Amino acid sequence: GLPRLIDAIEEASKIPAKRRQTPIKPTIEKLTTHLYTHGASPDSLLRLADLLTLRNHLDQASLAAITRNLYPSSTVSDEVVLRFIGALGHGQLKPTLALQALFLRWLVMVYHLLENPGVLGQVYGVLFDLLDTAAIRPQLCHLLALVTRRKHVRPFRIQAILTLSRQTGGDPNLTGLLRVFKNYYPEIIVSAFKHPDPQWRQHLDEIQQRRSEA
Amino acid sequence: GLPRLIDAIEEASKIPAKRRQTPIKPTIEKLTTHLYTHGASPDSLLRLADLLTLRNHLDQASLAAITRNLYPSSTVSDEVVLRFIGALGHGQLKPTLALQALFLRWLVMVYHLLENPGVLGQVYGVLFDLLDTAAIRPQLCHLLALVTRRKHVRPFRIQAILTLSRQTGGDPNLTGLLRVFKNYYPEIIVSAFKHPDPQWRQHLDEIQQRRSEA
Amino acid sequence: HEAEMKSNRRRWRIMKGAASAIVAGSGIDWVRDERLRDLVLDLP
Amino acid sequence: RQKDEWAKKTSSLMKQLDWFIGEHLGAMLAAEALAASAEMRDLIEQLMNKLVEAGGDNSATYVEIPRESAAARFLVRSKVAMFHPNDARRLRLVDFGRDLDD
Repeated sequence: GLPRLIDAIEEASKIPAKRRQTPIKPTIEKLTTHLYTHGASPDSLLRLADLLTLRNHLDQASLAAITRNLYPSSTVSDEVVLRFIGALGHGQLKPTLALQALFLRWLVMVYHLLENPGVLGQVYGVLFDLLDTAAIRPQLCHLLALVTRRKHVRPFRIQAILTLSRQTGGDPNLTGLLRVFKNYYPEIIVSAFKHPDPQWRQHLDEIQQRRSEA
Repeated sequence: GLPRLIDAIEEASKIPAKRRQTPIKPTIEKLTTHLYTHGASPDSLLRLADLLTLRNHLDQASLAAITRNLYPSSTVSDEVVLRFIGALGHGQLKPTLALQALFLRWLVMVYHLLENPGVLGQVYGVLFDLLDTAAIRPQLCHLLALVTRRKHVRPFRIQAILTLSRQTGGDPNLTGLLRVFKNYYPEIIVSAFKHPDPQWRQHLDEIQQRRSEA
Repeated sequence: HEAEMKSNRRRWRIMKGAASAIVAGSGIDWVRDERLRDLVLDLP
Repeated sequence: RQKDEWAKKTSSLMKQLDWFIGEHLGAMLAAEALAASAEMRDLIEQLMNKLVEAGGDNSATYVEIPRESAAARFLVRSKVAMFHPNDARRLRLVDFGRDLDD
């Protein structure tokens, strides 16, 4: 039932809203409802990420609705993760900063479901160089705090984060990340990030429990 | 503080119980309480798996109590999985079938936490060859149901499952595994596996939720 | 004796750091081209 | 030793970067393309060659740059290079290679 809905959203995604022979809001709500009930397979996730990440004619409300109901069934692939990472920052190919904050929030909430959590370590510099962008900084810091390992705490990133902390007048999300840095190198001069939506976490857990059934 | 508890339990596990100078059970109860509260990191899991699978002088009640409290924090490594796999079946060094049944129950309950779930596919024969052992058959069937892929459904395995199903009379755990074999192939003669302990599952989930915080 | 090893190994660290930030800074979709993705991704 | 693999990886990577600069970046810098690619690669080569030449002396790692060089602007905006605070005609790389436990 779900791949038929994505096939429709994909087609409507290709043509402007007023040229659509049907309003899409009814079909976006069917997809939203199916995702809330069943989750999104690995393959459906990948198609949804393309729809959320490439420039198309979908409206912001519909994209945010999809993002907020993107509960994975089973795992989360590198293909999906990297697409959201490549969406981040400024550029004519990239989505709005508001959706970017939602994608970053999402990655924190599904971090435990990545097939290859190390892939975020391989793009650590892409995430880190974006800390200047205030509109996504809180979500960036939380994700970076989960991704940071000792190999990433390099002197130039220590200095960059200290300068950014001083120039913003002390962002508490920046000092939370610096705390993680200090755990690897206590030599450094001195919010413990909580889950951003407990009810979403609880709903994901319910969906995920079906993986034990057979 | 969990390293020191395991150190002491390892030491006492090599001393026959009548020759100990102090009971080990109060320390096992401290271990069990710590596991319930914080879970077991990957490195602690390996040490506990060694305690549970190598021949020692710990009593069956103490081994079961650790197994029932073996909540992983984060992931389950291949080496941990393979320690348990290598303990299954009949052999001078292997644990009791009753403990083996709890090991297989555990593998089912932590299947979604394996770093590399494919590892169980590489030892498929080991699992499937144990099906005639009634004392672990219900737990084997559930794990087999989760792990079997199309490559594993060879003609000789279909026949052995039907031979075993005939020879036991009705066995709904065999019927359930044959149902799984019948998605991959259409052609041969025609109990959904629920999670064995929802309370354990719920408690594991709450411990796992800490991975989203930094 | 061994200062040569990490000198070569460091020389890769500088190229990978600069190559990754250059491709990720260009604005190009580096995710959906294998060549560009290899340029950006650090080693495991 | 494992040393020529860190040399094989770096000669391979250096060719991939030069391909990217020629095929994609130089065109973007125009908005001729060939001229932009040659000056961005010269500048990156000069930048990297020096960073190591200092080793410890962080102060010596600045190259002279033309007043309005778009290459430097792009490298500074991409966070791969930094101007000198006192004057913006010298320019250093960010020192990705330096590590505390290298």
